[PDB]
Amino acid sequence: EDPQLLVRVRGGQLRGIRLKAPGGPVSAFLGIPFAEPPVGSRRFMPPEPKRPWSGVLDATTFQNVCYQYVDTLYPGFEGTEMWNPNRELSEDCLYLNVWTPYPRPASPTPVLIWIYGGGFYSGAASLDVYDGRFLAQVEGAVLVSMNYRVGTFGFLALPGSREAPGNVGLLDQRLALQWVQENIAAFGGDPMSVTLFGESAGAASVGMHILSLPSRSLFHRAVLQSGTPNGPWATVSAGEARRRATLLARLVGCNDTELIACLRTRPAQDLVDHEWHVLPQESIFRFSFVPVVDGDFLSDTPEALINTGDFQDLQVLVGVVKDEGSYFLVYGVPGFSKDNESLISRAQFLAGVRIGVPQASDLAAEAVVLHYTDWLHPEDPTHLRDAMSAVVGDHNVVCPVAQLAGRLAAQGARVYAYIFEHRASTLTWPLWMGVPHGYEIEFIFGLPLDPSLNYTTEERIFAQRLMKYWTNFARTGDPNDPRDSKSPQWPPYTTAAQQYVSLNLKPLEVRRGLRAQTCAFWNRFLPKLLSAT
Amino acid sequence: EGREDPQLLVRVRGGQLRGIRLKAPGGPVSAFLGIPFAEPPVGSRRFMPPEPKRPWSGVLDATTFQNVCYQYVDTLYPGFEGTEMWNPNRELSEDCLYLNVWTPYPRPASPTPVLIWIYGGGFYSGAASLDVYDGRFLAQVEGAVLVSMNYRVGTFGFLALPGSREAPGNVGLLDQRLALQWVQENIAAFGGDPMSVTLFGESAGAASVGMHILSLPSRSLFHRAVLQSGTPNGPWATVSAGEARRRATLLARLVGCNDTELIACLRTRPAQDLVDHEWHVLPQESIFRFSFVPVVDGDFLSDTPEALINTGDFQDLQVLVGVVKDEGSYFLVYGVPGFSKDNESLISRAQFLAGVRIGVPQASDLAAEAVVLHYTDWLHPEDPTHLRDAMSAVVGDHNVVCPVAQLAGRLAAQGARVYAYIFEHRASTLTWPLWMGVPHGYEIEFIFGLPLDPSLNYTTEERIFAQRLMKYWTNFARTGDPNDPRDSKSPQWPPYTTAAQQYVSLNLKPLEVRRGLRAQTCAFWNRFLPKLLSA
Repeated sequence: EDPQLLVRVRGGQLRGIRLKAPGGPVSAFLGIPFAEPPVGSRRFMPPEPKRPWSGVLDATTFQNVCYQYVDTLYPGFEGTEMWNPNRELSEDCLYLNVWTPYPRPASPTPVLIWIYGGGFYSGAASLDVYDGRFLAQVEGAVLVSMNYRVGTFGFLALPGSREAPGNVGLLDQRLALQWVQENIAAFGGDPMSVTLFGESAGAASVGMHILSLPSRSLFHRAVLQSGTPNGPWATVSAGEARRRATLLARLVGCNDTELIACLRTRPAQDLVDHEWHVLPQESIFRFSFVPVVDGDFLSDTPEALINTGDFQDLQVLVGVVKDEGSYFLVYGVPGFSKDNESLISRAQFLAGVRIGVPQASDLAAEAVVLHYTDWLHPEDPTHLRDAMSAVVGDHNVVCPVAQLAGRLAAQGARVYAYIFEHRASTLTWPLWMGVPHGYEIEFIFGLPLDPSLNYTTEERIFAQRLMKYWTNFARTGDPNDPRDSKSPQWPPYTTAAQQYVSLNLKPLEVRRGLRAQTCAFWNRFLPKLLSAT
Repeated sequence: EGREDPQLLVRVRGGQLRGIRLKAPGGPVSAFLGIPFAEPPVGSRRFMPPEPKRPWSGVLDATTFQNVCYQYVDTLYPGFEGTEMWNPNRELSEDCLYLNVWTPYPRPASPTPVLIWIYGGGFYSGAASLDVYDGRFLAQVEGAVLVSMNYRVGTFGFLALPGSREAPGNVGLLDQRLALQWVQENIAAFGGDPMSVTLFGESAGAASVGMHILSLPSRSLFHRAVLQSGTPNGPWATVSAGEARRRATLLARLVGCNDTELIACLRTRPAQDLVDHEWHVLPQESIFRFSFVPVVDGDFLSDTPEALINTGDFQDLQVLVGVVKDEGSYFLVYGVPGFSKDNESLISRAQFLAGVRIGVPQASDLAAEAVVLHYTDWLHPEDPTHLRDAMSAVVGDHNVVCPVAQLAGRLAAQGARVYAYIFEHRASTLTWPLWMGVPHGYEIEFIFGLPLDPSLNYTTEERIFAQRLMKYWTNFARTGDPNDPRDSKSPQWPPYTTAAQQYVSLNLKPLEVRRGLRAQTCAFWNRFLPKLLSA
């Protein structure tokens, strides 16, 4: 009985496991319950705090993955399996994980809280890419990750009702944040230095905790990688949530109370069966059950909240990857496959655009096409294919990010922006996808530091750099190495200079304006065009 | 006859002419100046199509330039050469239908290719007698026969009550067409080859050349065409019949006036009254818009130039087209607040948004927003130098560069051999401020070979450059090809095609080939903007 692996938290005792990181041991406490299982009558309901427990709770293993749609489009393929649940699905999934240095840190250590992505419809804190051992060992970071409910279970709302108020997945996250405030000192973490980081939907969640007052007292700094609370996919209005919920209810055989009670009688897989059948149009990068503008968790729309908010005492790190949009094209755009080169035609391109910008009117679609055509090579299939990718990435990720960065900087935040440009050598997606959504995570988490994983030596040094930026940022609100010179420095993003860095194998390079002309198009012009039907 | 120069007496269909032996740098040239080609369009003939000049008796003296057509005279900047060089240099008179011929001296033994110049001036001004149109250098140095004509401008040339008998519209175009007919019948008397006639013109002259390409009875009158910084398509070169009716009747009101009664009243008004009210009939505050221009009459112009270029067959057509680097800069000092020839014109964002409304006067609020959106540099959106240069670009692109790209593309796609250029050299003698770059009109002196005159203060490089340009133009007139057939040690000028969209830079350096004529931006003006006016 190793006394390093034995911790008393507020609800009783836990026993972790000593894990090996390539340069030393780490204490890991996996599968800690932070809420009552949200099962039976508790489905769709806010999480309640976990009741105290007798004896020593075994926390040496990852708990269950929250009930979710599983992707089976490319069965056996690593590029997809790596995001698939690696534990039993269950509605009983409200658990978090803590990695700390071994031995338990001497003084209060900065805490990183990871929030996974998965479109608010999938994900799990137990995936190998979210493995907190590397950061814990190399950097002395206390690293936390929680499961939160996804899909209908986490986000189905009948806004206004008491038994399905929506945003419960975000409340799961907030409760895990509360848990950290109350308990992380026991692990040698500093509750007074908590940095959220998250990718994609995880990023939008981090943004939503930024924009929701009760969350603000639970962390001090934030990192949003390839996603934002603003933009076309991260939220829906009360009306559209109600509509999708009633439609799903109809699709499975089902007054709010009665309707919600009926939905609670249904096996989990039944809800998931019809999850993907409530979307208002054929689309990509659009998701059925996502946080809802409820006037409660989100007091107004994200757009409204970032425009008017005060962000004085807040540091934020935001960024995107080089090819935010490639990935998604294969999941519903005619002409795209991971197996060939998807050299598309002009006509496939116009059709791709009605799918990538589902809300676009004919004129809007036209504007998009006309903006993204290379008029010197209007028929060239490589260009059209790359363009389709860019449309999807810009509209859903890069431009919402530029907008967020701009508003936070204007309204007092310290902001650092990046673009991630290194394609992992081990990647199994084709070359034409470049650096797809999500392929920076393994680098930030430190996976190349595991010799068994066959990353190059350059990649292993790259990873060490990123881990340093992220944890420096966690420590100080500033990603720059606070004792180092001639690097050069990563400058803050500002609305005037618009400086950001490229993250790749070469040293930091400062660039200005994040797709500045094209995001002017999405962020300023396109709204005007749509606000005429 | 008896004691005078035997090389200077020529007969044409209307009678006998005496010309003048003129000095060019490289030797003498024959000039026949102020040959009448129409009955003076005066009195009851104002607004009416031209009638051929009734034959005369005796020897007409053709040794001096004739009257300039009645027009507005720019007085914004007195003493200033930048404006003066374009102003009438002969008496203003409604009696102005005269043309000019320059030929080698002595006159060529075999039939020589003919270049016909059609001047610009927005359809409200111009003159074939300006120094920049002096045909002597092309005549002396390239052995060209050069012809230029006065045609009626402003109301006299373009006021229309479409449908009517007494003011049908497009009569200035008809003045031009008559001089083309005069060339067909009479040019061989000067050693010109009526079977090799190239039209060239600039700005409205270019638009004019374009209308002749698009109007059947003009087609048989020339073989090749050069359009410099102007097109018949685009937002300023034509008006709808309805709009010309609107402008003509408003003008009539302003001067105290069925169509017959109205026109008859207009005919009793002194010329100067018409000119004085000319600028008061435009629908909006604007630049690069002119009150009386060619009308889509369903006659001279059977349909809109856009319609006709989109659907026309241009099998047999060789066309050279281009633009200057800074088409827009000139116009900014006329009607855009914040702009001056006397300072750097560093404007504010607000003066930019205002400038765009004036420069794109036909734009809704959404359209103007689109223009502003597209031309803003989002890295430095408040930067006055950028905003100044974007304002120029907006005006240039919208009125000239994109219309030319549109023209070149449609013409190429439909059989034409099209050569394309961007002229990029600023005259060392330019008196406009440096910010204006290479403005509209400042290629002309080069193409006409003025730098060859030692007394003009051009640099040696400019003298050599002018000669190059004259060779391009006259090779093109000779052969339908600007390239020199022997000397292929020089870089070649490829045709412009829809596939490759090639054009060349004309500057002090040897030809450089570039691809895409503002391809992205012109996609905005030509493909997108129209649709934003259908919503």
